[PDB]
Amino acid sequence: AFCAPPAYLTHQQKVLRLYKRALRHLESWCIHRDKYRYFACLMRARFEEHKNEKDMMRATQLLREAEEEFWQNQHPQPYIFPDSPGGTSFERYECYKVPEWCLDYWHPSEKAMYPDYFSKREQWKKLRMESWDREVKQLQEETSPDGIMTEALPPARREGDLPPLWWHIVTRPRERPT
Amino acid sequence: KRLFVVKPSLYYDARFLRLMKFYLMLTGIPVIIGITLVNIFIGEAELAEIPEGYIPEHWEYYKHPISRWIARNFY
Amino acid sequence: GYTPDEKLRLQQLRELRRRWLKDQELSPREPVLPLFAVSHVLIPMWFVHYYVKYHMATKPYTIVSSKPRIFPGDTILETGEVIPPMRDFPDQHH
Amino acid sequence: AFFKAMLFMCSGSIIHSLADEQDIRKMGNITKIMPFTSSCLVIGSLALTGMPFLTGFYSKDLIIEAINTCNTNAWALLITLIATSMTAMYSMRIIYFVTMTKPRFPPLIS
Amino acid sequence: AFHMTKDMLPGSYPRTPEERAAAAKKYNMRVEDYEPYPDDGMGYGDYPMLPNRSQHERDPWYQWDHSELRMNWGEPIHWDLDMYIRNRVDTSPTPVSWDVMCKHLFGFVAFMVFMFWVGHVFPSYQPVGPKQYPYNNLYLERGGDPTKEPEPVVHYDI
Amino acid sequence: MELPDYRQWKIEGTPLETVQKKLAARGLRDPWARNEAWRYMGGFAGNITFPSVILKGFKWGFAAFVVALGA
Amino acid sequence: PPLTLDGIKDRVLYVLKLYDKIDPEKLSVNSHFMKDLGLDSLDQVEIIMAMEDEFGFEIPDIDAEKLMCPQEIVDYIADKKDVY
Amino acid sequence: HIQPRYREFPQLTRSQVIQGEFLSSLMWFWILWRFWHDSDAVLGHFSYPDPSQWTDEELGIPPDD
Amino acid sequence: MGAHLTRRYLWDASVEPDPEKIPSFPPDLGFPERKERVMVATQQEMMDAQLTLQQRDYCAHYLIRLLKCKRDSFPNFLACKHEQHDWDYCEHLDYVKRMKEFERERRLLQRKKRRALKEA
Amino acid sequence: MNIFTTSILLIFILLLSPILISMSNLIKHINFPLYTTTSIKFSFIISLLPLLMFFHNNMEYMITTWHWVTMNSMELKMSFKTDFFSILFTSVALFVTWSIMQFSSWYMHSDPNINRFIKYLTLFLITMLILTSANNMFQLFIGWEGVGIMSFLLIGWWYGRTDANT
Amino acid sequence: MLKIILPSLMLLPLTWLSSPKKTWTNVTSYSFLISLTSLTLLWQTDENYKNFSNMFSSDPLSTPLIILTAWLLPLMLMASQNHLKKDNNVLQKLYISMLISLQILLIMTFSATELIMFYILFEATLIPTLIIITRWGNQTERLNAGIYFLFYTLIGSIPLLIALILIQNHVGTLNLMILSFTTHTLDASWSNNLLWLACMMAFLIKMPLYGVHLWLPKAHVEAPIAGSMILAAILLKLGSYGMIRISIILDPLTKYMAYPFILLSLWGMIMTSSICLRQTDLKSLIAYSSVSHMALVIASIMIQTPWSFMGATMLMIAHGLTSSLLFCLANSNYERIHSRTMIMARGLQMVFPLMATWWLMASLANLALPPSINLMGELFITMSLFSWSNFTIILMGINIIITGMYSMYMIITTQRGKLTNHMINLQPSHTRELTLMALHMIPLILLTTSPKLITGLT
Ligand SMILES: CCCCCCCCCCCCCCCCCC(=O)OC[C@H](COP(=O)(O)OCCN)OC(=O)CCCCCCCCCCCCCCCCC
Repeated sequence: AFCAPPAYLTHQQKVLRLYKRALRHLESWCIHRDKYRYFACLMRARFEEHKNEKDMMRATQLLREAEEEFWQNQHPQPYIFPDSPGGTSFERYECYKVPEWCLDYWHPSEKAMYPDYFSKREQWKKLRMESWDREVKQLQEETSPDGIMTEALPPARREGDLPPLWWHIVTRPRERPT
Repeated sequence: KRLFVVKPSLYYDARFLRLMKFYLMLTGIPVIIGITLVNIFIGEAELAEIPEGYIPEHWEYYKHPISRWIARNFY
Repeated sequence: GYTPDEKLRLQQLRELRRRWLKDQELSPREPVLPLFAVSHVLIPMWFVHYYVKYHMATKPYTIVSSKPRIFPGDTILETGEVIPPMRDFPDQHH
Repeated sequence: AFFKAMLFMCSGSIIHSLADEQDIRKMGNITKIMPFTSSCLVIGSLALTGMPFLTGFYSKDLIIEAINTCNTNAWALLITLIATSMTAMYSMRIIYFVTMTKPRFPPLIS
Repeated sequence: AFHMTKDMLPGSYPRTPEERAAAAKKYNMRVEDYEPYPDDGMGYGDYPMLPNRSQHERDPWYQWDHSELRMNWGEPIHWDLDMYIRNRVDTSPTPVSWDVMCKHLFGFVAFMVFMFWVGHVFPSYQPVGPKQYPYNNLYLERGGDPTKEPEPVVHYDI
Repeated sequence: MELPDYRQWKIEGTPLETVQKKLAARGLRDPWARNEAWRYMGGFAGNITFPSVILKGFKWGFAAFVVALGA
Repeated sequence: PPLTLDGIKDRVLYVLKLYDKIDPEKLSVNSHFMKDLGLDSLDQVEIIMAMEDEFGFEIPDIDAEKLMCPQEIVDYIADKKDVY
Repeated sequence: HIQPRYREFPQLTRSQVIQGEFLSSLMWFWILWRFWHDSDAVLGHFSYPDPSQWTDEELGIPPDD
Repeated sequence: MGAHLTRRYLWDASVEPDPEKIPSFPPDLGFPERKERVMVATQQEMMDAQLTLQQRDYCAHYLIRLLKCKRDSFPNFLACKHEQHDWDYCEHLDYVKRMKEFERERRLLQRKKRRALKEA
Repeated sequence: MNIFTTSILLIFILLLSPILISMSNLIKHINFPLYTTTSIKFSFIISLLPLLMFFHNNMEYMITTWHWVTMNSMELKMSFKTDFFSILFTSVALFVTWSIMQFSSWYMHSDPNINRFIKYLTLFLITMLILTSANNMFQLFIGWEGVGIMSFLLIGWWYGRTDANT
Repeated sequence: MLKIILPSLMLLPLTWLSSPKKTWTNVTSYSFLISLTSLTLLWQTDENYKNFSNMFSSDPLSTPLIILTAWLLPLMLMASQNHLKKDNNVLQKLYISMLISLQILLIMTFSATELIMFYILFEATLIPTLIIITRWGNQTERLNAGIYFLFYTLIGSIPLLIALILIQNHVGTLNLMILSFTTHTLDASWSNNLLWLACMMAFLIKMPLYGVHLWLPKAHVEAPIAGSMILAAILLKLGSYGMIRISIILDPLTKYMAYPFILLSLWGMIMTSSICLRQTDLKSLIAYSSVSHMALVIASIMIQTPWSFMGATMLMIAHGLTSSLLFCLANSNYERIHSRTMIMARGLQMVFPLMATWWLMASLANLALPPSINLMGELFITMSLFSWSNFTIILMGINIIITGMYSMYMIITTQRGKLTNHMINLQPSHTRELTLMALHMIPLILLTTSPKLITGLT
């Protein structure tokens, strides 16, 4: 979720991302562990061979027939973890992730308690406004010299400057609000 | 490590009820005291026969006393 | 792999997230605030009874039952009659 | 109502005790790690499978033999009985995978 | 209409090729990907005909600006995004081919329905004669007329 | 929280070992087998048999029955 | 208990010390899997997967094509579950 | 409160084991007690008649002709 | 689910009787004299014991007994056990009564078929 | 035997008592999970009293508590039947409910809104029992639709998750 | 009934004469009491309806409404204190007076004995409404919406004018009392078959029928909240009240001249209900919900069975209150969001906890949850429709399933799901917003306790 999506996918990342779906869809078929760990080091073998094929055409012909072998030999109910897509606990504790710009409309009574909390909050909001200028300028001075732009954003590159467009990767509602 | 739990401001959705649950309860209880004490001490009437020429007034045909107070005084 | 710069952005922004979560921590004092069983079983009960024995009971067809399933040879309290017994079937053979 | 309520809260116990794992595939050997729920689970499982002299047995076999004795669809009569064997099967599936197997839960145990 | 010029809002079917490339700018698309909905005069206009794929299979990990619509800010919205939202229709590849699904499901349904029919034809009934109720099949108690006696229905031993 | 010495875990003595030996027959080394060892390593090492679960507590249950039957 | 970093740190270190290819007496945080521990890219898929099964969550593909220092794994895991 | 354990068999409290064996043992005492006192799980207690041993006199099968 | 179904559906037919219309031959197809069944309980006894219409069988009389001993003996629901055996038995004795009637109708229909070939 | 009628009316009043406590400001001061668990416990005992009665002699009581509309020929009234189906089920349901609320307190511990969750569970029980003991079918409808809506509110407890909403 | 009316007129002097700062409270506080005087009409201890005087009468059908018409003026003036609080102090006093005249006129129309008094007052209500929609309407299209609202009603209105003058010549007085106790039986000619259409069509237009309902979606979209409340709660029901009092005459023809409308309405109920299912503008969806739930009413005021009419009276008062509640909360989202789009603003319960409870109860009123007058109403129209033809349940059965779906979808995509990331931060709820709602639902709870009062004439 953190890093940005690459435009096109390489050959490798397509092969190496099957090694994951495949092995992980082999642990739904092999419910036990010793059977699995066995039937899987046999999987690597399949990927281990045909590793050094230099003939791209061939390589993309082993890959295209691997992902069809896989599609027809996949488990309907695989083991997808909780907190991962589709499976449970994915958006469970999102009802309790309020977006933090809401503590700004609190009644002076409510914010009266919880006093030091807002003393540190006002510091961070000073940090945010104190750098928007140096940030956006950075974002721009370092802008692409071509139309080729990826969603990757730059680091800080100077002391005191806060690595940019950061207010929402930091200050993110905590995962488990509980 | 108690942690601060951000929450929507909850005074505006609570100041409301202390005011709605209050000004209903303001005029509500004196009513409830009124319906109960009347219904207790004064009581609904018991039905009877028109006594040969009483020609009962409009209020006389209703059971509950305050329900025939309004009738006698206003209708 | 990690682009050199990408690992300085995640380097730095993680450093800030760690401070935000520290700041989220509440200071001591942070929250500055400025048998009964019979109670809700008996008190509710008296009322109900008041209602069931002096409104329902009083009004017509508000609490209706079935019969008492009288059996042969058992007496009827209200009238005094004694239900006639059955015949003497001697089948046995259980 | 009694036994199904038990099995679901039994799994409530397993799911909450484990790190919210709701899949039989990663849950194993609860019988030794948590005998209290496993004992409750098998009591419930046998009641679901109509073990003799348990709450399911008093009502369930009355229904079964009712079928075996009434005039009924032949297809309905055959499916209801194998449905009863299937109830034992999936009941077996739960205890074997959830309780009697080497543990496959995540490594830290709490 | 805060900041929206007619030319920043949709328009008519792009007739000439320069117009098809002008619209593609409006909609923040690539000029070779703007494929106007077919011109049959049902109103679509210049709205792009985006792939009919539901938000369900939009990468579920990427930080979509609008998280729940799994749609970014600016990307052309689909005409029927009121139907392909995650809470509604799905078009997400299925391990079993769709035809195979439709045939199998309905086959099952039919075989069952049929077998149930084979059943009604050939029922299962124990070797037991009919149950015998006393009096005249409880004529009076089944609520029968007290005055009119029924043709006696008698049941004999063995 | 202290953690058990990584060394403690070993594949012999567990079902992973037999998987290890047949994999070795093919020439594969079964690299992550050691990680999957604590599953079978100890405490959870004993095989669990289906009668054992169904019959848990039967021993005292019958002991209780006999006594009650006596009285 | 909640996951303290110095623990998560040890846990990721530990599992690797159980992978046969990775020397148990050298794996040192900051020892890049591939250019130091000299592990195949195919391996790193697995090393990550072990971690996904030690800590019970999925390191997304794009964010996991880069978990190569044996430490990135220790802050990424921690940053994910919000461990300060 | 208990302590998290890593790759080890979670320690068990006295009560956890005793209550578990208690509920299961009562299940077995009840099954055994009822089986002894009321064994009508098998046979009920009424035997099926062999419908094919009823003398033709019993059913009113007239002497053919 | 007996073999009776096999005999009728599969293989032979017109012999195994039809479930419906089981009583189909004269009440006396060679039955010399048969006293009609006897009902112990008075139509009223039942109506006063509020027996469900269905439960008003020829065993209604042993039922009323059970129900008697179940209202009496109230706190003890495990002591009206002899009464239940009796009712059940009465129910079996008629369960077999029904079994015997069905077998008799079977055999009689066979008589017809046997007599049929005497014909020609 | 008023003891019977009053008991059937009383279970509803006792279970409704947690609902209005949350309506007033009082629940903040006492513990809602413990209080609700106790009252269902007392409701089960109250349910037992009619159950024993029915066993003594089989009597069925139709209780017409309130009239709602004359509506000319079709009068509408609030009626609770106490036939074998209704009281047997009422006792079984509350026992299960008494079990679950105690389970709920352990299961949803750390949920920031435990009290609302317990509140809806009892509202579900009130609709479910109304569905059970309903003489006229209009009340049966109130129960039939009523459990449907609160199931909607409770299946999707965690509204954020779209899967729960779907 | 001149206390429900004269004191009302005097409101106008008070909105004008009063201080700019105190104008709002004098008007809202006083009309709350004006509603209290309105409650006196409910004291009917006898069947004989109340003929206050020659021109002014109140029978069971009008009384439940006159009280609602008086009740909403307070609420309308409380829902429009925000927008309309940016005005010049003479634009306000015009808006307040406009709202005041609507109920003065509407109170009289619902409380009028002479049918043409209904017509003059009936078609006058357009003047105040068109001003409220066109002058203060936010969108560029209100000029258009105003045109649609004036012409559809006006083209229907002149036929009724000719018809009522026609019956006055045929019978000799348009007095609803007499017309009822006199023999006016149409003769199924081709001409009468036109009279009937002339009288019903004007009423059928403002009661959106499937054929002519396009005016209502367009009008409520750009109309200010007070205008949308008035159109849904009182304005549309003017058409229903008219159909009940006008079909006393034209007694024989509707037996066979109704089929066209009945089928138009029941099929219309399904399609109007369904398009609610995918409409991006929330105010748009509530408006079509209003068309469908009003299509049921024209299908009960035409079957003409006692229960229908009773179902109609129940549903009209109930749906009036519910619709406003929905239009009022839609506005509260619109003012903070600044857009009518349903897709934006997701997750509000996370940030506006209570408004969501009001949203939930409003939706449950919208769909037929059973201990609500809304359900009693539909249950009754459903029954009679079934009596008309058992097949009707199929069409009145697809509507119930669809009505459940769109009512909950409004709750599911507006008040649940993950919060919108950062729309202009949504300021907390005012107490006015919440009361304006509470004032709508507390009466819905109280009326459901004793449905007899809104039970109709039948
Ligand atoms: C009038 C025409 C329409 C006008 C609309 C706008 C009017 C606004 C200004 C006026 C507001 C007040 C006047 C309208 C409310 C009238 C209330 C009322 O009439 O209560 C009557 C009731 C006595 O009951 P009664 O019907 O006389 O007895 C039946 C005997 N067979 O007396 C009582 O019992 C009072 C009880 C108070 C609290 C009752 C709460 C009960 C809630 C039950 C339902 C709960 C679930 C509802 C679900 C709804 C879902 C949307």
